[PDB]
Amino acid sequence: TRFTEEYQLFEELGKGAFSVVRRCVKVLAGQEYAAKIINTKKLSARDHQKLEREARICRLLKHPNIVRLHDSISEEGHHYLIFDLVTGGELFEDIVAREYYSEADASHCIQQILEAVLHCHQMGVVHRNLKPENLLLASKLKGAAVKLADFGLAIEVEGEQQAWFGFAGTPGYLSPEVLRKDPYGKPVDLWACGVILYILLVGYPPFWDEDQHRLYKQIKAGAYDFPSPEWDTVTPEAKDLINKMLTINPSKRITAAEALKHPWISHR
Amino acid sequence: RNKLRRQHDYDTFVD
Ligand SMILES: Nc1ncnc2c1ncn2[C@@H]1O[C@H](COP(=O)(O)OP(=O)(O)OP(=O)(O)O)[C@@H](O)[C@H]1O
Ligand SMILES: [Mg+2]
Repeated sequence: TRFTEEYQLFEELGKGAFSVVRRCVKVLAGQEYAAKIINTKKLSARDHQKLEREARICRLLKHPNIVRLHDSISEEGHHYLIFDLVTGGELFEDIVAREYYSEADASHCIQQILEAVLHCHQMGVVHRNLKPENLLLASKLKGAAVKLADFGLAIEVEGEQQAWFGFAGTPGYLSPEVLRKDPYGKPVDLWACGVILYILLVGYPPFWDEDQHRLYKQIKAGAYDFPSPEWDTVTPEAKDLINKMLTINPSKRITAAEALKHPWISHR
Repeated sequence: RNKLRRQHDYDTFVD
């Protein structure tokens, strides 16, 4: 009963199958949080495992560019995952408002995303759901820190061991190996980084179709390009890092560590 | 022409 006692619920931030995220205040502390509220009334054994998995992964990850679990509280019929509140809104919103980022701004943004990803991978965590909606800005001030959020689809892996872990992710950001239904792991996250970096620089995605089956065909084939006019003044080094991220063969795809040493990120 | 749109996650194959 530690949640009902100490915390007051305010506005809804988002909604899932069996869950809700709401701003909350720890009343006696005068401090606000993001409460993920999971309804556990007659929850399946599998859905319990997925709650426990997310709790375990979120406790594991301590990094400036990853949302921080503050507490995990089991009450009768509800579970509470309390996270530090990030108030600058989604990277998605900021790209749409600004249209696109400068190469300097994009590099600084993608650098922080890669540090979050590197940390996850080093800790045996694959997110599987990287996209601008899942990256939160620390504030509305320019250059404010980016935080990886929403580990609801995250998996635990054993070192470099890969398997068919099942079909999960967001269409525009899905890796070819997930769509092919082939073994996968940490590299899926780097494919998504490539989609995000592409979006940062020109403000529209590399893969899009009204027909999902045609979208999947373009992703599986790596059928992206750099059309005029928006790509006309973009450096080849930016394109090079995107190409290495959007590599079909996950064995040959650039890693987080390798990406952070790419000149377009490190010589800067 | 390609557009930036919000998209929902899938936790299983959806045709
Ligand atoms: N610490 C936080 N501070 C502020 N907002 C947060 C925080 N953690 C999560 N959120 C918000 O909670 C919501 C999460 O629900 P959402 O449906 O977007 O999750 P998801 O697992 O990424 O699902 P989907 O795949 O549909 O995007 C988003 O609005 C996100 O911005
Ligand atoms: Mg989200």
